[PDB]
Amino acid sequence: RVKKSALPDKEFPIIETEKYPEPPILWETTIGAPSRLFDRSDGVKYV
Amino acid sequence: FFSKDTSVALPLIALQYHDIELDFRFNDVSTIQGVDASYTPTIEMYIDYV
Amino acid sequence: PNWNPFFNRSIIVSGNLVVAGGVIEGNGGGLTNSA
Amino acid sequence: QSIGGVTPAGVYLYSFALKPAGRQPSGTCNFSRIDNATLSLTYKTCSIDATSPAAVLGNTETVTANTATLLTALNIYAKNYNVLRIMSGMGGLAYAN
Amino acid sequence: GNPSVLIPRNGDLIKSIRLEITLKKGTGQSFYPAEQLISYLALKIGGNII
Amino acid sequence: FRDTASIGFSDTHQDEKTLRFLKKQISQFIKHLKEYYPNNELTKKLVMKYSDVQLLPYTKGA
Amino acid sequence: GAAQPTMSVWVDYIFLDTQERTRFAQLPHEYLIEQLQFTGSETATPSA
Amino acid sequence: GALNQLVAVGKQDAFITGDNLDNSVWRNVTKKVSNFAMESIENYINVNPGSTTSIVVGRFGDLVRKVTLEITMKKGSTTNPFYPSEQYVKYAHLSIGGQIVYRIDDFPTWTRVHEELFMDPDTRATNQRVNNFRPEDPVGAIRKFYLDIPLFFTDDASKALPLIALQYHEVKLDVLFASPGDIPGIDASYTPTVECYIDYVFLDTPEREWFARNTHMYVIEQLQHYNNVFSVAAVEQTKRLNLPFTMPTRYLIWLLKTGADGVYTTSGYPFENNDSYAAIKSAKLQFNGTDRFSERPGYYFTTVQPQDAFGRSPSAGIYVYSFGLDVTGMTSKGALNFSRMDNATLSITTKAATAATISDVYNQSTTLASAITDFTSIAIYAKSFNVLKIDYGMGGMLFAN
Amino acid sequence: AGGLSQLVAYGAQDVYLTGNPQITFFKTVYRRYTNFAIESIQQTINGS
Amino acid sequence: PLNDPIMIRTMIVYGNLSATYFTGNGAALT
Repeated sequence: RVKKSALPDKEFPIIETEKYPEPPILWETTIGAPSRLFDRSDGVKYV
Repeated sequence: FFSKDTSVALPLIALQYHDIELDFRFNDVSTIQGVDASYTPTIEMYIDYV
Repeated sequence: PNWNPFFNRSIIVSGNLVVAGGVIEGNGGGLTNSA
Repeated sequence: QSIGGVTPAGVYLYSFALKPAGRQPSGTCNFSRIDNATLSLTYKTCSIDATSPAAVLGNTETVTANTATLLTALNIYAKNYNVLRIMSGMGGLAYAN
Repeated sequence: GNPSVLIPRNGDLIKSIRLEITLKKGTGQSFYPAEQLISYLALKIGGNII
Repeated sequence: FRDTASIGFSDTHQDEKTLRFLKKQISQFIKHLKEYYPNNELTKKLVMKYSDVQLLPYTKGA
Repeated sequence: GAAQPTMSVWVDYIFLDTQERTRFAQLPHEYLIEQLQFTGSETATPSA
Repeated sequence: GALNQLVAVGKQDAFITGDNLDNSVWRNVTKKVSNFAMESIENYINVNPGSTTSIVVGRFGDLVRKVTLEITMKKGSTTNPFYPSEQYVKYAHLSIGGQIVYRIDDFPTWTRVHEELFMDPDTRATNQRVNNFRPEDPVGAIRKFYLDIPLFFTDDASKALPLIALQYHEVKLDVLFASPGDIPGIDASYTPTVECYIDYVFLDTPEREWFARNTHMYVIEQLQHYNNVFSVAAVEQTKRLNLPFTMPTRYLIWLLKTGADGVYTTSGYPFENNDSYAAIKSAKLQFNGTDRFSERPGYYFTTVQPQDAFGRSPSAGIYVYSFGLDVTGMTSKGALNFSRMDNATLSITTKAATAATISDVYNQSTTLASAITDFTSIAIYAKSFNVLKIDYGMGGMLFAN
Repeated sequence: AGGLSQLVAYGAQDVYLTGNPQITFFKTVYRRYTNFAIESIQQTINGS
Repeated sequence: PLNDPIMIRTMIVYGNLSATYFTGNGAALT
């Protein structure tokens, strides 16, 4: 039995041991393109 | 813990293999010393997504 | 802790003042309290 | 003309399609290219006493029963096309709005 | 028994969760009912309480 | 919730045919008394009796 | 006046140490398990 | 749903959307500070028989931030006291190396101003909870009050007294307690017990060594006090008061008092927000004979200047004008240098002391209660800048005053 | 006015509906059939 | 704020009180 100050307080590395057979994919989602706004730039200035 | 500050919002997209579960418990409505009624409260949760 | 305890002085009321329980004071006022 | 069925009173249809009940596209109104669309309604005069059959069953198309003023909710439904694109286990609608 | 929620993937980050409770007045005069109807709340990541 | 990578369909590993399963296996080996064969050639019996797979790479860019 | 029951299901979870959970996640497994089969039927027995 | 907000974008958004670099509000850019410890080490106080007692800050740590002066007293009357902990303290002079560097003169007056000007409803109400005791408690009840002395280094930890860097001399403050039996009105022939608890910060060796060895220069505030006699009559009298102040200041506060109690208005009560009980009709500041602005009404100084300077307005009788645009933060943003201008003047016009029974027959805008004739003095406070240099174990002021 | 207000309302969403048409609904070509005729002829019934 | 003047279970006031109307039981002086 060792005094508290010398005990580990690091917990189990559950992130590193799982080893999922299929590595991560970027969870992209979409509501499509707002096509009613095509060829309607708001960057056009008066001259 | 993540609602204290915008910036430490839960990076749900970054947690692709296991999900986030919030468990909690309710008192019978009658428990409150000043309880108002034997009325089943409607209880519904909203989550703010970024 | 604010407004839930009592007051210092000089409460001005633009409306009614309603109590349940009892009121501990007495003075001239409306039509009664003067006979 | 459009579906070949019986629509009860108080339900109205205007189609842009030859066969709106079908799946094969047969004519559409693309409201993503219309800046301003309105539906203009004209209401009947609700002067007939609902409790008197002599008037409820005895009048013209321009009038209806006084209890009709309770039909205050206007529900306008639009049915359109979109494209659902699915690739590599993920998908979503091709066009927004 | 003990309720819980799974957070659905309706966005990239979770910034806040709040719970909507609807109930009635019945002369009792109670303080913060919304809080006193709940006895326990925890959040766990992958079954691990944090 | 967990971006669950496989379909997890009821037909993942199971074989639901019938005892016709054995008729096919009989045709691969013996005339009629099939009873003794798996006790002598179990290795071939096990290798030739299970299912196959397909590859879905599900790549990610950056 | 009979009360409705309150129900809860307890599940015993095993946490494995470092080498075995790492291996379990990656290696194939075979378990020998037991099924229960059942269909109902009916009887008829005379008194005499 | 909300994703529509991100697709329906264009050039107009270019002025609010950031670059691809980590300037977003998420993916937090974590800041970290070194490890430290803090301790509240009690200070012994020498006997205070209605006289000065010296509180000496010993080297029991590296930095000291705040001084808590605790007084235990009992109520001797049915009158509810008004900040009895601050009324008991009459002044506190802070010296470094034997040189006086900060003074709080007419102490209950400055701290009531300080509390109304600087403390928010929760901090203000709390400061009252540890200094006032006003339930209808019996006479003779004993309570301890916890009064924080508003010294220049208490507002932000980073300006805490760099004591580890002052190896050749100490720092002390002389606190005097004039009397329990004069103004509080709650005396019970009881000598209050006074204790002082101060904090220390302890830093680890990397910063402790750097800090104790390197030269430091702290920009600090100093409090300057002036008072004069300020009577008010039944006619609109004026006063032209010299302002004997030095050094750049961020603001100045002046108030009229009945120096018998903590009351700055004719109401006879604290915290009156009705200008009908306040004397000043208008005022202007003047420097070397030239006017800084057109005369503004008295109410302007009690309710408008405070909005830009503090985000908080005191009760009537307390008048403030600022020179900077922020007077509570640490960064100096505008100040007027009273050491370069030779003649600083405060010009006050008062209202006529002709009114009575104010709730019924108060005149319109040029009068106040005649009870103002019982006012005796005006006090003026200002916060000036100076520099505390610490070099080779000795500290002091660059600009002597 | 009229249908023209809908016809000109051509957008990106229509490439999946009208772009590169294969058909029209107003020019039907019917397929020709082998010439045949239908006749009703009565049969007899054996037995009572 | 000073716009929901509703109290529960306690009250005492030092100074005078001013109001339009009133209600409650009576244990009053004079």
